[PDB]
Amino acid sequence: DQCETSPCQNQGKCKDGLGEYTCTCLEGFEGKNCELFTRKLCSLDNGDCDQFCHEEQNSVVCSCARGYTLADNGKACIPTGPYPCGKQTLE
Amino acid sequence: IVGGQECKDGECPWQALLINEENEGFCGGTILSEFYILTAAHCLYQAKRFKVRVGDRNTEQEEGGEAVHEVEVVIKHNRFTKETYDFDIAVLRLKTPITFRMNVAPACLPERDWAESTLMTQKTGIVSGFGRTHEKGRQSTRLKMLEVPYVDRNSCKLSSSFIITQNMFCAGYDTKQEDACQGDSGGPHVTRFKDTYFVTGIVSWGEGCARKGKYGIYTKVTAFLKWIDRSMKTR
Ligand SMILES: N=C(N)c1cccc(-c2cccc([C@H](CCCNc3ccncc3)C(=O)O)c2)c1
Ligand SMILES: [Ca+2]
Ligand SMILES: [Ca+2]
Repeated sequence: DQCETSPCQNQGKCKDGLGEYTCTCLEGFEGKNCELFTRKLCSLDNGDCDQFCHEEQNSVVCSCARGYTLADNGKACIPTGPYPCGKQTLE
Repeated sequence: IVGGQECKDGECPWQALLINEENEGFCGGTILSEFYILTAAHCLYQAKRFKVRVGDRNTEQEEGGEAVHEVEVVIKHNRFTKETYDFDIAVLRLKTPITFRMNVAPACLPERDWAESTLMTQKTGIVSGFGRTHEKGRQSTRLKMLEVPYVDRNSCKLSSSFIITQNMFCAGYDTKQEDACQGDSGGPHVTRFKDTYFVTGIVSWGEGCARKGKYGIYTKVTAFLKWIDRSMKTR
């Protein structure tokens, strides 16, 4: 019955749990009912990039200011040397 | 700086200071790297001989922790216009490499397209310096900073008695008693994104300081990002 309503979207799979349904999202959809896109362009949250963001074929590509290397996840920027730019100083 | 407040330690580390023959600071700058300093072109004509002092945070007392560097070379924008102050940007290549440390660190240079959409569209920016604390007053003892709201070109231009070229932008308040001032010129205008500070403007000029109806004018660094990298790939 929980799934009688088929609350899932984008071809997700409803799976009634203990006392609540569940949606097992397809590739690229998320949220309780797979009603959200996991893919976001630079317009939304900077595409999740820590610094520079740009699209290339409808796909986000992050980059960092010199003195930084892009994290393996393709979003974060990691300061290579001791005093990276743009950061206030500690100690 | 008129209004605002004094920078806390290691808070405005990309602040350089051009000192004249009398070791009197006369302009600000922005540390771009261990060798290059961003400044205004017009500042290149307000001292017969100048050096660059970084790490300095109180001009009166020699706390230390600072350093004076000799300018190896000066790269001014070949289009600088003394009457309008257009193309008011410069880069000075130091003779000795700055040794980054607490209070001495560089500010990031953004990517052109991204800056215009993600930074220049922000509500405010940060300008700092040892300039004057009032139009008539004297230069401050310690390094100061100020959060200045970005102003729209139209409003900016309608308020100016001088032409506002596209190589310029406004920032500050209409009547709120806060703004940059003489001595802050050449200094940094920074915009923060996810806790990283990116060079967004150079203190160029203004009609007075904190004057009702008017704002401060800065050099749109985005128009010169390609120019800067060029300058920065020198001797
Ligand atoms: N409020 C600010 N944001 C601001 C910031 C830095 C400097 C000044 C300022 C204040 C008073 C007098 C002068 C003069 C500048 C003389 C050239 N004036 C112009 C005006 C229009 N186009 C080109 C040049 C000075 O340098 O002493 C500069 C104002
Ligand atoms: Ca159930
Ligand atoms: Ca000092």
